Amino acid sequence: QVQLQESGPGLVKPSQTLSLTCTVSGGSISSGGYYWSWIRQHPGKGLEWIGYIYDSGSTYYNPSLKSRVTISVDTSKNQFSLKLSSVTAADTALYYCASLPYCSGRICRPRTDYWGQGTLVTVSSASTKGPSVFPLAPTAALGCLVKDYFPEPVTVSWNSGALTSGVHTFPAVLQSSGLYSLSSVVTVPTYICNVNHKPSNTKVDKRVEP
Amino acid sequence: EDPHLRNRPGKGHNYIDGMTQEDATCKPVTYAGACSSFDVLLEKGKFPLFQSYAHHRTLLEAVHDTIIAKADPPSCDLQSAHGNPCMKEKLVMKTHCPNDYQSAHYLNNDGKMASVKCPPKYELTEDCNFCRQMTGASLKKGSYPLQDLFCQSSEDDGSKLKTKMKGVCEVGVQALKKCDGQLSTAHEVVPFAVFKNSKKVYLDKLDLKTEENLLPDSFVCFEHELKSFDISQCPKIGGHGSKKCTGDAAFCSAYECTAQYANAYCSHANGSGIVQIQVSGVWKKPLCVGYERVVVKREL
Amino acid sequence: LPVLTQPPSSSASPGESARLTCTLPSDINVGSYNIYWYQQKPGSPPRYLLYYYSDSDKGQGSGVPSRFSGSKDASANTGILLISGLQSEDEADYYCMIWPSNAWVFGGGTKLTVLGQPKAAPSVTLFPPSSEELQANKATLVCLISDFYPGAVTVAWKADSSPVKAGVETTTPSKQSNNKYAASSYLSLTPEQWKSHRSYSCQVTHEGSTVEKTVAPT
Repeated sequence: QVQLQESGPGLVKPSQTLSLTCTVSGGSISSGGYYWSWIRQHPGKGLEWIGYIYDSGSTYYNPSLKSRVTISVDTSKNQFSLKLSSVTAADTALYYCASLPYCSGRICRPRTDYWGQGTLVTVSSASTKGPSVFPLAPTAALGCLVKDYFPEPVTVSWNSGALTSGVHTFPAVLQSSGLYSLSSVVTVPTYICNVNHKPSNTKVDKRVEP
Repeated sequence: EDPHLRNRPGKGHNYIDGMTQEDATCKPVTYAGACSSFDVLLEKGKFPLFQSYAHHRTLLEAVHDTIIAKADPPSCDLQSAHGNPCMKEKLVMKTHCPNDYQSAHYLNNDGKMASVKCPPKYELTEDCNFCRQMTGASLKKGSYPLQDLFCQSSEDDGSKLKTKMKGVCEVGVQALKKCDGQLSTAHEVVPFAVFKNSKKVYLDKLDLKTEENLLPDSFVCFEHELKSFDISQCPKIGGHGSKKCTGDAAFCSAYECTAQYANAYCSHANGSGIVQIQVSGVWKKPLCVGYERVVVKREL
Repeated sequence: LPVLTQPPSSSASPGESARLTCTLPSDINVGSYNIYWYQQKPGSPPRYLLYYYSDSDKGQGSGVPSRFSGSKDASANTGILLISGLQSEDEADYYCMIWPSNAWVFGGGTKLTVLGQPKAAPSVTLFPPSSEELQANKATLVCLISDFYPGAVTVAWKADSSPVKAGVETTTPSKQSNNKYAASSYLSLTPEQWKSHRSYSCQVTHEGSTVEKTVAPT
């Protein structure tokens, strides 16, 4: 029905300003009486509301963050955006945009909750670095090795998404160098893995042959 | 409008600030759902003036459309041992409150909305003058309307209008004149109105007139189990709009009617229109008109 | 601003019922609010389960089984999530939420463990270095460990029969949506160390048992 999609840098330097955008499709942020929100979650920890807009006309913020946070709206593009100033290592988190229901008398608006997938933001003064991709050659096992990138995350699809069954992209290792690696494998009877590291605008397609 | 009483003029917001747990069904009121600040107004028998003008605004609707201002403070701590500024005004009103309400609201002597409020887990007593521990499993989420009234926007200046009642020494909190003699006292149902830059004006008689018109609040629209539809999306004749509409003959005299292709149907709302009231010989356009049962003292 | 306290963890067995609490601070009252509950499984956003105001004012999330229900305890000032007929798929984090005027307030969340789940030995696949990585003067052995329970393993690497400790990088186990765990181990070698040995082995020990996989330059 409604879909939400976060966009943003993945890496910001300490004391700088984090900027993120949420694009809404399937419904209008400008009418209906729905609340459009930013919520963050540091990995392995809780949820913290940041702020929301009601339709596109009023804005309210978490009081402990209000002095660092602005939310703005672009009704023409059906987008809303977040600005978080003076960032610290404590702001590293997964940032979701979301619309959650308010209810009464069995009526909920919206009738179900909508969440984007979240965008990961790492606060660090280290520079971006894109991975090197190597193929993991061969029912049988098959994969792709994505080595030594920063910051997280990397996405791996297979055959531009045509192959999704039997796919497993492993959680990344943090190595002593400070850079990450991961592998994606697919169990199978042409195969290409599509690796994307948005913080470095590195797209690589890797054909992995017998 | 028999089936469209929940299709509200204006925004249709029937909540009171600080009590927002009913917003799904009250902000706005519409065809589906229960709203404790609004449904009591349509119980037949009760609120007969509002039911005669049910396509005009409620007090809470008028407040949220910025027609009526909120009193300061917006709510009176009923239980407070130190008293509260609503107490005098409330005590001269004979009111009946159903159980399970934490709040009740009224148009005060200044023409602003005030409210009496109990602490959480407490309800208003049946005369709405005290708070007691709640009798049920839960409180209602909204506020009980203590007066039978309806409202509308108006720019008609009422700065010169004051209460005139023959042989009345006091009505409500208003001392019309000091009476040296023996007075009688009664709870009487008294009509009143509030105007731009006026206080509450009590009247001996309620005389009203309505001019029907073709303005947006004079229609109700629904998708063509009803779903309401915002008429501002409908193009005017010769104009542009974001959706396609059709409706009755009144609607199509002003809006472009597309019949087959229409997303919605718009009906003229029975009884809507510009209301005026005769006050001491002169017709004026009030912001709100109502009845309330108050102590009246009269010369004997 | 108000703090909603949830116990950090809870646990129960299949078919039992889990009772999760959300305690409001003493200055506000649970009777005043809709209580919303959210479930979060690994790799997904939280999901709305249900809301509860009173026995006559409450609702279930679309697709949320009836065995999740809410209630309130006025004396303890708590909102309660009751999960009856507990199933393995219910292992998750659960957050309570209230919506005072102009704010969303989330509880700290409760980690619910479903007890008695069966032991699952890990699947292990080991990849040798690719010829392209070697051409770039590097060598990485990739040992992938999946779908085990409980989530603890130990990895040891062998060159021929000799243990190798330098150059090993091993993740901590990561819980998946299916309640099982995944891990991986990377052994960095020189191209010439890889070629000069008969074979290398990844051996994963899980609950006393060991799964070895071996690769060789061929």
